[PDB]
This record gives sequence, C-alpha cells and structure tokens, in this order.
Amino acid sequence: DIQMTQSPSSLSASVGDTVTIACRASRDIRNDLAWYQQKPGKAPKLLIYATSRLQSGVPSRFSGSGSFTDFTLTINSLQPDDSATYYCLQDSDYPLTFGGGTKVDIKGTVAAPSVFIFPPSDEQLKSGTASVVCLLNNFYPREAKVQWKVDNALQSGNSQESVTEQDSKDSTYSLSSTLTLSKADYEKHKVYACEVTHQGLSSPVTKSFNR
Amino acid sequence: AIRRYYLGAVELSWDYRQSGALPLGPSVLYKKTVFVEFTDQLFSVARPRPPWMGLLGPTIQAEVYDTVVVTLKNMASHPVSLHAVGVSFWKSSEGAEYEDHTSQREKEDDKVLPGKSQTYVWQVLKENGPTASDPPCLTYSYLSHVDLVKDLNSGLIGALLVCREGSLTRERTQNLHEFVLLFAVFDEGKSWHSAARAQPAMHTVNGYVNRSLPGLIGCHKKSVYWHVIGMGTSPEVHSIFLEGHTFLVRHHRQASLEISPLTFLTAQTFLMDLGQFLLFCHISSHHHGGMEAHVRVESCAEKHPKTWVHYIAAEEEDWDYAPLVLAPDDRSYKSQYLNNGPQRIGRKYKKVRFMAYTDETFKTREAIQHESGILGPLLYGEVGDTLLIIFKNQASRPYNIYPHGITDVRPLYSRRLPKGVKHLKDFPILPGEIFKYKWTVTVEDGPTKSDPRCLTRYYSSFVNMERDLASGLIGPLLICYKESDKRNVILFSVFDENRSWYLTENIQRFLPNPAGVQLEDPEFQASNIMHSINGYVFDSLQLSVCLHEVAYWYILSIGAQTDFLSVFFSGYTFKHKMVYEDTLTLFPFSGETVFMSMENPGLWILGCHNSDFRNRGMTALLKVSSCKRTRHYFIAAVEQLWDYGMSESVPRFKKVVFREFADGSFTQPSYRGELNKHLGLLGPYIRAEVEDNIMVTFKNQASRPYSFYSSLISYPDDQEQGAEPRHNFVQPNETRTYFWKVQHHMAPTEDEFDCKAWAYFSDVDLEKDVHSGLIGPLLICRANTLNAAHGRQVTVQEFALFFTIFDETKSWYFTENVERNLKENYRFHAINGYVMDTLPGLVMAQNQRIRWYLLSMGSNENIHSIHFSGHVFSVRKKEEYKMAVYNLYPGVFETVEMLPSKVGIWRIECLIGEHLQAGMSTTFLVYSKKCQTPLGMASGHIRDFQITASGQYGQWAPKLARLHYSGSINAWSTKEPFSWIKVDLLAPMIIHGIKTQGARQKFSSLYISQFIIMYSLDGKKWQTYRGNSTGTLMVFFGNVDSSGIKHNIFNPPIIARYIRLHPTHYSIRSTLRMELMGCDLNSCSMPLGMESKAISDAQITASSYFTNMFATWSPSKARLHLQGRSNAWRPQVNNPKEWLQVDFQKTMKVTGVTTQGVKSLLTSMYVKEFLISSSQDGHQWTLFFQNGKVKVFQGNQDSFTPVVNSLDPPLLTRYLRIHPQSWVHQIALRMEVLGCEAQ
Amino acid sequence: EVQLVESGGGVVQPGRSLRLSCVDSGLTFSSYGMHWVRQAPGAGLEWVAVISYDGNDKYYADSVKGRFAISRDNAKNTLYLQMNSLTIEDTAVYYCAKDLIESNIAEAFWGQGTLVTVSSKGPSVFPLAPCSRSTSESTAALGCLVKDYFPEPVTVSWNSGALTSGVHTFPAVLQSSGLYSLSSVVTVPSSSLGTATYTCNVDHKPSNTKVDKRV
Ligand SMILES: *[C@@H]1O[C@H](CO)[C@@H](O[C@@H]2O[C@H](CO)[C@@H](O)[C@H](O)[C@H]2NC(C)=O)[C@H](O)[C@H]1NC(C)=O
Ligand SMILES: *[C@@H]1O[C@H](CO)[C@@H](O[C@@H]2O[C@H](CO)[C@@H](O)[C@H](O)[C@H]2NC(C)=O)[C@H](O)[C@H]1NC(C)=O
Repeated sequence: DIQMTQSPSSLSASVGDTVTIACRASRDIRNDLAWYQQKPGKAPKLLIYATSRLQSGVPSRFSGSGSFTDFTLTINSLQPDDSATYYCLQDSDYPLTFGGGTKVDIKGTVAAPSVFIFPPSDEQLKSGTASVVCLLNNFYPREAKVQWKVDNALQSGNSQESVTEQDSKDSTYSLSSTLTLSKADYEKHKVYACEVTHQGLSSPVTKSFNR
Repeated sequence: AIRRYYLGAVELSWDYRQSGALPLGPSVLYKKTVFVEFTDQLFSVARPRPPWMGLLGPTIQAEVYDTVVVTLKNMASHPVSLHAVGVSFWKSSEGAEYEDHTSQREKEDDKVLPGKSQTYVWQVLKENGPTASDPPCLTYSYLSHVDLVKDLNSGLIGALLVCREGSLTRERTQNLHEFVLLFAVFDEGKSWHSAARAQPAMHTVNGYVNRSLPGLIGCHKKSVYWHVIGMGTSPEVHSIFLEGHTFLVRHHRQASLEISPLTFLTAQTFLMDLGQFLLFCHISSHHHGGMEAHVRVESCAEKHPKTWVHYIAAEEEDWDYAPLVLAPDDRSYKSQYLNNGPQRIGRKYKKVRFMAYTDETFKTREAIQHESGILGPLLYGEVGDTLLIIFKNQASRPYNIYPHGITDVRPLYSRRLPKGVKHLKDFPILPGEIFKYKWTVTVEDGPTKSDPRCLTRYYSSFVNMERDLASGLIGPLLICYKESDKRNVILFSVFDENRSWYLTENIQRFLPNPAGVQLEDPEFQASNIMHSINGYVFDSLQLSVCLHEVAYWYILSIGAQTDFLSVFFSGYTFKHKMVYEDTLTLFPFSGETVFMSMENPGLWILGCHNSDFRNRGMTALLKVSSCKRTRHYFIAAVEQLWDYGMSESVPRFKKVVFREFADGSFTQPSYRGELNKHLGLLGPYIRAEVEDNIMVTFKNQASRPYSFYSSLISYPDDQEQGAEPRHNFVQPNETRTYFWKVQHHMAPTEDEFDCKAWAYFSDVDLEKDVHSGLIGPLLICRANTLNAAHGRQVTVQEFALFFTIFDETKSWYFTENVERNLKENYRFHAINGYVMDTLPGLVMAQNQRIRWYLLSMGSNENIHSIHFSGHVFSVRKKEEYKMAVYNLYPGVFETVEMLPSKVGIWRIECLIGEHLQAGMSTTFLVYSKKCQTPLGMASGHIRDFQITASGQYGQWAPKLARLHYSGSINAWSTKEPFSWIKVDLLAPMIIHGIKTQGARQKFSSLYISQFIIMYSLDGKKWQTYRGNSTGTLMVFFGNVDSSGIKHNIFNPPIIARYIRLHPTHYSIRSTLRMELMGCDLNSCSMPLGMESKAISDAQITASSYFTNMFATWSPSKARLHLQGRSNAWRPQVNNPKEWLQVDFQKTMKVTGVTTQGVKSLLTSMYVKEFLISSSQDGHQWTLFFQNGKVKVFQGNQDSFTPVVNSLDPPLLTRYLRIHPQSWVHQIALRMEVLGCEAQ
Repeated sequence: EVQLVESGGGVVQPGRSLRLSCVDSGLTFSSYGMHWVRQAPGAGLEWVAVISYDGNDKYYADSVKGRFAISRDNAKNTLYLQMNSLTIEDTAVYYCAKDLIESNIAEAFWGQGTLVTVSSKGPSVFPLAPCSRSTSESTAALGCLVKDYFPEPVTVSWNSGALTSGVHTFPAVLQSSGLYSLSSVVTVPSSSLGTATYTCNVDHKPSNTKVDKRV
C-alpha cells in the first residue's frame, strides 16, 4: 500500500545553501530505498548505498539518511548541476508507488522577444501536407505555448514542450512542432499569419507578400 | 551357580604373638586390623580362629557363566568400599567422581549408614574367563581405594580366582582348600585413635610375625597349582626369596627364582621335596624380618656318564682396581676424594679368591694372565659323574663351598657322623686340606625323546654368604655339549671389605697412626665398600666376535645389589625371549640363551649407564671391531614458563621437551590436535616403518646450547685418520643432521605384532637435562598398512604414557624464577607433565581392536603396576592367549591389544603413595557414534544472555539461526569480514556432527562457502580441530545451494562445552546459520527397533484404550512423525486413570520421553499441569518429592512442536507411565519409543 | 564481474516481428533475475509507470501482461516487446540491467542504447534563402531542418564564413510523439550571410534544391 510522491519538481537559489529533499511514505518501511542520479543525458546511477551506509569513494556532496518513514538527503557542496531527476523507490513486493521526477528549469536573461516571420514553403502546397513551423526567438520561461487561432478559436495542447540545456550565448532551445492538420482547412485560408503575443506587444500585425 | 558369599570389615587389638603411645620393649603392644567374615546369616556364631590364619587372604573362586554376589557390613567408624580389578561393573564403587557438581549419581560411595549391603553383582562370561589354550585357572586381586590414609594404615588386600568349571568331571582333589600367599605393611601412626616418634616401618607376611606363621609344607611330587601375589604401596623395599623349587611351566624349563618386592605372577610350584623350605632376607639385624618357619608335614596324595674330569683350584691374586690415573683433570669435582684425608687408604686390597689353576707348583705367587683373572672356573660334567676339586685356603680363616641345584649328597662311609655335627652346613676346612663333594644330577636333565640342545644353570656357594661375599666366591657352570673358549663374561662383584678380615691388618699396614680415624666412624664403613664391574675399569675390558660361528652369547650376574641396575650394549639388539629390545635391566639370578650378530662397528663413548655408578670413570667399552622419497622429520626444544597452579597444588617452572617441527626456519610449527595429543609435556610421536631415513636437522633456539642423542646412531667407521669421538652439544643456529637407516631384522614375524616400540634419550645429562624434561619416545612399524600419504587406517588407535620424577634441583632455572625483571617446596612428583585430574585427550574407538605401547623410564620410584581400570588386555604368543598381567618395567617395552565393550569414564590407578598424594588422575573418555540430536540450541534450551558478542543492532537477532527457519531475518549483517558467536553447552558432552543451511534475503540465496570450527573449555586454552590427517590445514566445504542439507561425521570427536565458530569465507554478507548436533556419553536416546510396524502388537499393554466397534486407534499407532488419517491415541474416556504401559523385561533408569500433538483439523493444543508416576508392584506410589510440590515441567508449546520429558533425577521402579491432565478440544496424543538396552 | 551484451535488432517496421534478448557471459544469476525498464525523463519508467515489479511477475495493479511469454528459464532473462502495436511505446534509451548481489565494484551496470524513432514516409530537404527583408528583422534564426534522417549516422555541416565551436554538440533531447527534436541556432552577422547561401549537405542523392537570388 506504498504510495509516495516526489516534491519539488524545479528550483533555483543563490550560492552557499544547504537544503534537503524527502518523500512522504505510506506506512512502516525500511531504510533501503533507491536514489539514482540522472543528469540530462546520463544513465541513472546510484551514488549512496542502501541510503544507510555511504559508499566509500563517493564525494561528500551526497549524504543520505533517515529510516522508518522519514528520509533526509543532505547536500554539502552547491553546484548549478541541480538538473538531476531523483526517484524514491522501495525494495519490496507489496504494491508500491515511487516519486514523480524532479527536473529543474534553467533561468535566463530578461530580453524583449525578437520577432521572426518564416513564410510557408511551396513544398507543402506541392505535396498536399501542412507543416508550418514558426519558432519564437528570445522566449521565457519554458512554459510558452505557441498560439494558433482559426476563426478566433484557441488551440491549446497541440504544441509539445522541449526541455534541453540553456544555450550559453543564444539562450534558446530546440523547438520542432509540426501541426498535423487536414488540407481542407489549410487551403481554406489563403494566407496564414504567425502573430506574436506577449506582454510587450498589444496588437497582432499581418502584412502580405509574394508566394 | 549362585554364590552366596558375604564379607565384613572390623578392627582388632592383637599383637599376633599369643599362642601415651610409647615403645615398650619385648614384643611391644599395638592394635592391628583384620577382616572377619561370617558364612552363616547369624553374624554372632563364628567357627574358631586357627592360629595360622592371621591376615591370610580370603579367596573367592568363581566359575564361568555363574553369578556372584558380594556384600559388606560396616563395623568401623568411617565409610569404606571395595574396588575391583579387570571386572566390568557400573561405577557403584569406583570412589573417584569428577567435575559435575550435580546431585547424587554415585555419591553414595563415601556414605555408609549403619548397616547396608550394597551388593555388586559381578558377571563372568567367555571374555571374562580363560580360553582352551589359556592357563587352566588365572588369578586376580582386590583392594579398597576409596580411603587413602586408612588403607595405607590398613593394607587389607584380598584375592580372587576366576576360571572355567572342571569340578564336575573327574578332577584331582588338590584344588581350593583355601591356599594363597600375600604380603602386608604395618603402620597406624595416622589411625583414628592415632596416639618424638621413634617409630619405624616394618612389614608382615600373611599376618604373623616372630615365628607365628606356619604354612611351609612338603608332600609327594605332585603338580600343585598355587600362585603367589604381592604388592607394595610404600617407599623402600626388603629382600625376599624362596629356596625350595624354581618356577617351571609347560615344556620350557625356566629356573627363575623370581621373588621381587612387587609381583603379580600367575604360575605354579612343584613340591618334589619332602620336608621344610626356607625364605631368607638379606638383613643382618635378626629382630627385623623374623619370619622363620618350621615344617608342617602332610601328604598331598598317595644321559650316560662319560669322562669329563677336570681340576679346580683356589688361590689369592692381588689386583689394582684402578690402573689408570686421571687425578690432574679436576673438571667435575671428581678429585675431591683423590686427596689423602681421613679415609684415603689406596687401591691394593689383599684377599683369598677363587679361580682355576691348571698346575700344582705352589712355591711363590706367580703372575697370571690379564683378562682371565677375577673370574671363576668353568665346570662341565654329566649325570652321575665323579669329579674331584682340590680346595685350599691361604689364610687360617675357614672358607667353604656348597653347590647349588644339586640335592643328591649323602654322607661318606657312614650314614650318621659320630662327631658333634650331624649336617654338612658346618664342616671345617683346614687351610690346605683335601676334600671332595659327591654330586649326582637328577633324571630330569634329559626329557623323553627330546634331549635338549643346551640349557642354562649356574652354581656358587650358599653356606657363608655373610662372609662369602667378602671373599668373592663365584663359579661359572657351562652345562651342555658343543651346540666356550673365549671367556670374558662381565660380572658385578662389589667389594665388601668391612666384613673382610684383612682390613684389620690393613689398618696397621697402611696407617701407622690411626688416631685420626678412631676406627669407629661410620662414614669410613660406608665409603670402604666400593662398587666394581668384573674387577676392570678405565678402558681395560674388551670383546670381539664376527659372523658364521657355531657359538652362543652368555651373560650372568650374581648379587641382589640392594637396588636395580640398567646395563646394555647400544647398537646391538639382543634376542631375549624372541623379542628384540635394546635396554634390559639387571635383576639378580637370571640366565638365558642368546646370540648377538656382528653387523656394524663404531666407536662412541658410553658407560654402564646406571643411576649411581659410571661416576668412577668406567667405560666398559665393547669395541666389537673385526676378527620413494623419505618423510622429513624434525626435533626441536623450547621452554615454557608455566607453573602448574596455585589453588590445590612468583614460582614459575620452565620445561623443555622434544617436539616435532616442519622446516629449518622457526616460522611454522605445523601445530596439530586430536589424534596427536601424545605430545602433552612429553616428546613427539613419530610414525615410521622402513626405508625412510630421519634427516632431523636438530638445532635449538631456546637460550643455551645442549645436545640430542638418537639412541640408535648407526654409522659406519666414519671420521677416518683416527677414531675421534663425537663432540655433540648442538649449539643454537647450526646445521647437523642425525640420520640413520632402519634395520629389517628389527621387525617381528607377521603372525606376531607387526609394530614394535622403542625410545630415545639424551646421553649427556640424564638427571640434569633429561630429567629437566628432554625425553622423547619413538615408534617403528613394519610392512605397509598406513597406506596413502597421511594414512586413514581406522584400524588401531595408538597413544603412549610415561612416568618420571621432576624436582626443582634437577632443573637449571632455580634462581631466575622471579621473571628476572615448612620445606614442602622440595618434594615434586611428575605425572605426565600436568596434575590436578585435568589431562584429557585419550579418546579411542568403543568397539575395535586397539594397540597400546606401554612405556616408562627414570629412577627407581617411577616403575609400578599400572593399567586402565576395568579392562582386559593381553598379548598373543604365536597363538591366541588371554592374560592380563603386564606392568611397568624399565626399558622392557612391548605392545598390547585390547578392546573395551563398555563405555564411560575410567581412572588411572596409582599404587604408590607419593604420587597418589599428588592428585593424579589422567582419565579418559569413550563415545558412541550412533547419536544424532541437537543438544540445546536448535531447540532453544539455552538462555539469552549466556551468548555474547561484539556490537548489537536493533531489529536483528542472530539466535534465529536454528534449523528449517527462514523468512526476513535469518542472519546478522556486519561489514567486518569475520565474526564469532559463542554458545555454551552447559556441560561437556560429546559432539559428533555439524550441519548448516542457507538463507534468503532480497533476491540472493545466502550461505557460508567455507569455515573452520574452533573450541575450548574455559576461554584460556584455545585449540581447534586438526584431525582426520590429509593435510595440516583443511578447509571445510559449505553449501552449494539454498536447499542443500548434508551429513558429516568427525572421526575424532570434539570435547568441549564452549565453542566459537569463525566464518572467514562469507557469501556477500555475514550470513549466520548455525545448527549444533550432539549427544552424551550414554547414547541412550534412540528408538529400540519399534519403528518396524511388523513388531508384535501384543508387546505393548495398557489399562484400557479406545475400545469400540471401530477400535483401530491402537496406542502404538500414534507413532512420532508418521503421516496418516486420525493417527493419534485417545483413551476410553476423558479420564486420568489411563496410563501408557510398555514392555520392560528389565530395570531401567529414565532419561527422556517425548510427546507430540496431532496435525489433524488444524487446532492448537497445549498442556499446563500433569503428573508422572512410578510403581514396582502396583501398590505403592513414591516419586521425586522435593521442596513441597513435586517437580513439574511445562511443555507442549503448540499442537505441533514436540517436547521431551527428560527426567534427570532417578525415577526408579519397573513401571514408568504418564497421565495427561490438561487438554484442548479433544484428547489426541502421539508418542515414540526412547532409550536403550543396557545395565 | 559479468559483462552484459545485447544480441538483436531494434529497427521496427509494420508487417513482421523479431525477437529481442539480452545475454550475460557468466551465469552468476538466480531464479529471480528478471525485470524490464526504460527511460522517461520527468515521468515514470515506461511513460508514467514501471513496466514490472514483484520479482518475477508481469503485473503492477491492472492489465496483467501475461502475453509477455518467457522462453527458457533460470539463468537467462528475456521478454519480447510487441512491436506490432506498441511502436512509440517502445522507443527510449534502452538499458539491460539487473540489481547485482555481490555489490563490490558497481551494484548496477547499465546499457547504452541509441536514438530511435518511428518509421515515417520518405524524407527530403528543400531550403529557401530568406529574403533580405526577413534578415532586416534584427535577428537571424538559421536552423537546418533535420528530421528523421536516414541512415541514422549523419553529420551536421556548418559553413557560413566562420567555423563556430561548441554549438555542434549532441544534446539528449527527449523524444516527441514520433519525432526527435533537434535544432542548432547560432547568431551570425548579416554581412556573412549574403556572401553565399548555407546549404545542408545531407547525404541524399535524389534531393534537389534551386537557388533563388533576390536583390
Ligand atoms: C619377636 O616378636 C615381636 C612381635 O611380637 C617382634 O617385634 C617386632 O618384630 C618385627 C619383625 O620384623 C620388627 O620389624 C619390629 O621392629 C619389632 N618390634 C619391636 C618393638 O621390636 C620381635 O622383634 C620378635 N623378635 C625377633 C628377634 O625378631
Ligand atoms: C641464529 O642464531 C641466533 C643466535 O646465535 C638465534 O637467536 C637470534 O639472535 C638474533 C641476534 O640479534 C636475534 O635478532 C633473534 O631474534 C634471535 N632469535 C630468536 C628466535 O630469538 C637465532 O634463533 C638463530 N636462528 C635460527 C633460525 O635458529
């Protein structure tokens, strides 16, 4: 009857701090729970043994503790490597539930978004498919959903979100969204416009060109 | 034949003379103890006491397959009991308990309330009695041993006779009639009444002193079968001998006059003579030892001469007994007596002696030839021959000659001498007269149709021994035909010059002014008598022989010497009685046929090797001259500063003894255990057979250099360009291999015992260093039966034991016992090295032929009759024989074979006071292998806090390591590699097998790959299991899977009540799953064949049972651990009256009874209160009634766990039953047969 | 210890099924060595939950997956993934792993895997040079449209008058619903862009692109 969650999912603070992550259990369990460290693109590997005895050779950054129901993971050295997904998992047979995954988000620099209009290519017309990609430059935070309106109707959920490293110089991500839509609705409107709406812009702008 | 024979013990006040404690004079007065017996059951009517009874031993003659019962009544003030020899009994009178601290098992021995019978009920059977080839009737003896001081003040020995029947058929009516000979020692200084002292110690024979001892009888020449038995438990000895006839057995003639201070002999005498016989003692004071006895007469019933005339003469001959002078060398205090003083006379001693001389010139003293003086003449004659000897005395003092062994002497001319002398005892010899003696050999010189090849007799004078020994009168007698010239036989003639008359003339001949000695000093009398060996010392006696001659070796000795002498020839092993042995002691009046072969020469300095002689500078050198890969052996020496104890005994004693090692470097000693307990504080035990040399590179580390002697150094004439001696004296850190090749002739016949035992010593310091501890035994076998590299033979178990005396003065380490950082302390007694009844290790197989090598050396007071109590051992003389007569002798070592059918602890006897007072009991234990049962921990009898270890962690218990237990916690996890868990057994019982299983945690099948068992007895003497041979270190393989259960047995069992196991090799985690399997020395906890359902159902009875139309729930059906429908037992109703009777047919003592529940319907059952009864005739009811309420034990924890009603206290009587009171749901009981058939 | 090596194929195609297996080198395993799991960042271990627990059972709370028949037993671990229907459900960074029992060097070795995507229709590339007016928007987002390239091993080439460094990396971008996101955007001056058009030299023979010059 073990049902555990994981809190929080993202964080960011100053330097020289010391915090602790924990998971709420259901009832009496043992100290031997799992902790795999998975940086964004590395195989999840354990660094603390049984969470009760710290493995020899492991640096002093990781120090697990706790038993019965509560467990405490104390940090001794702070690095911006906070991008690491943990999982509170017990070793037992009876139905158990582990954590949800803690993937932190990278902060950036406040800049006015840069407008970009990429007109659709003729290959979409000549191939009978519709793949219109309109990527936004200088956008923040990661919770930024590109809005497509058809006849003044909102379209939410159709755009997936990408999570990757912050670019050191460009501060952008790899966005590749392809709207799977029928040809009838694509060809119903002769000119498609990609309008940019954020706090700093009030009204959309639509201007014509040559196809 | 049931023998109703009774015994009693009383104290009397008698002097054995008729018909505040101070000496009184003539015949004095004292109080003497004697046994009295009443044949009838009146205890008041006694047949009159004859004046010849005294302390004569009450015989108990028995017959095979016949029961004998003996009782005793207490008329004394202190409890006593009777101790048996060579008879199997049941400890009821052994009198020597051990470390139990328990209730009265056999603690009635020193508890004799007024009255009581305490019958013993002996049993004689085929093994207890003789066989057909055995002697017609053997003998035993019995003596009390529960009381030490009282017995040393009483000395009331008894005798036994056990053999087959024969009084039913036509037998000679000469047996029984109650004849037996004993000896006793009198003292009452520490009696119950008791009383500076002026009270010496004397002995008595058959309870009569001063002429009051009859018994000397003569009758017709009948083959009477009478044995003589004697023993000594006190220091000092006295001379005792017999004159009548020698001891002759079967068809081998032995003329041995064996009358020793201690003797347990089974033989017969031949009463040929009609008249009186005499026993004489070699004591001048006639007040001491006056057992002279006159004659009592009754009737028991109703090859050709040839010319060998030779002339025998007598003359004096002066000899300088020390031709070589070594005075300037004052290296070992020898020259203290070499300087003239109060008693320095010289070396020229004149006395008329006796020896042959061919011619009759007699004008002046001529010089005879060297190496042919001091000896007597050789005499050869035949039966009924005539021969004349010329006899002459140089001095006016008369000497006389009287032959021995020759009885046919008749008076010349007339039958009666008219003179005032009517016997041949005192016949004057004029100094120059001529007189001859008429001799005639008897007719038993040549048997029927078997003329013997040659035989051994010898004679001398036996008329004036008080004076004859002062004149040195000895004459050899060679009596046989060609099958000699060289006659240089060694002799012991000690010169008693104080009795010699010529000393009074020497007084003025040597000392002009005797005012400085006064002639009344006893020290000059003591010094005057000097010890000589055949009259030649200081490299003056030699001998030499070679091979392929028709001649035999002959050696003789005359004189009791007042002590024992040990002389032999190292290198050459003479054949004594078809047994090859090196070191033979010298006992007076002995002669045998022997031949020694010349195989290897060799010069090594040695002496006569006596305890008190060889100090005069005598060598007696022989100088015979001429006319597969081996097993590495090592000998070491180390000193262990170990005082024996402080309680019931800073002073510290370091002992250095011979050991065995592995290599030159002192890194690994190859420490072993179990089967090699032989070491103790003794030498190493070497197993060798043939063709392998001993390249022992002896070198000490210790602290000082010493030497080692192989005692069998067999080298050729090495060290050429001059025969220089061996320096020896192995210094530390040197290389010197003492190595020699074993001989093939030192192995007996295959029909004989194949393996023979000798010993080795260090020749340099027998009393300085060897008595400090460096003594080592050895063993040599023949053939090849110890197959493979390490010899798993399991045929015979082999140990050895040794006795000696240890003193602090013998050791070098007196003054530095302080670690260098009244007078009772002077008297120490050595018993195998350790004392206080705590020398275990003699473990042996219960039922198998087992060979023993008796061994003993040292001083006089280290040889005495010793045997394992309650056993029967014998030696085969080319046929199957059975006699239990073999004791300790110096150097004479042979092998014995025995097998004990019984079990239990036994005790080493002590027949000498000075060692029984030291507290010696080197007892031993025997086991039975059939046991298989957990002994306290798998079933949880042990308590919690009695197990302790290092560190403890919450929610982890290692006790759960019992059998067939798993689930979550089944071990104890610990990061440190090894571990240790101590469990006490609460008692030292036998341990046979060890079992283990694997556990499961997470997803792994945990177990222990390998481990070693280690144990101890008190946590201070740690030792492990190093038996089974096959390598010094052996690794115990563990389990191969989770469900692997195996069975293994230890050939040498483990003796310990504590045990600690150290799992060195562990599977990932420190798995702890231990299950002890054990047993007791009784081995009485198995079914008595009742597992067979084919056994009769009428053999088990009861009051009533489940009886109805469906009466198939028989009480015997409810058998432990059986699958079946409704397989339980229910009584007729819910009544306590029902018991569970069984077939008894014998009286037994209860040890344990188990009861189980039934597995039907899945319902827990349990019993709180119950009772156990006991009856013998169905009338009385007596149980273990203690401290108010009868002792009750609680079991039946659930419906499935069985409980065993182990009844430790004796619930006697021939009826044991149970009655369940408490019950759950319905009565359903399951049982099982337990116990054994014995007692 | 014992190394684990894969023996099988991972490319899926509707119409046929293959067999998947993972084999060790030394059979130091017990009768309970069977589990399956793959990657799901910020989520469960399949996509919201674990494939299986209970030691040797294919069941967590519902939807008993007994269809995962097991061939052979004891010292070998294997189970077949139904590629006919799961498809995108069987795309991740695969690992062949098992919780070891000795725990002396590394308690859990892990697999490596590779980038895997669904099999779509024929791909091609056809870029058009953005007009100078588009570049006059105060930004220049040059991104080569890399999507479902075949064969999988491909190298991205950059040639814009300057050889940039550190932007041509290999980030482990999470898989989309049948597509792998991948984009390299680097800021370059407008003058260097007009020297020559940037051409994505993909290894595709039938691809053809025309050049449109605008002044
Ligand atoms: C005559 O009888 C008495 C005993 O009634 C003898 O006294 C003891 O005799 C033994 C004989 O070995 C000695 O050991 C004791 O020392 C004697 N006791 C005393 C107090 O002298 C007595 O000696 C006998 N007479 C002779 C000559 O032997
Ligand atoms: C070699 O000889 C020496 C003395 O002659 C033995 O004693 C050793 O002496 C050295 C000298 O400093 C010490 O360092 C060692 O500790 C001594 N040995 C012991 C055991 O105490 C030495 O034992 C001899 N070597 C052998 C192998 O017997």
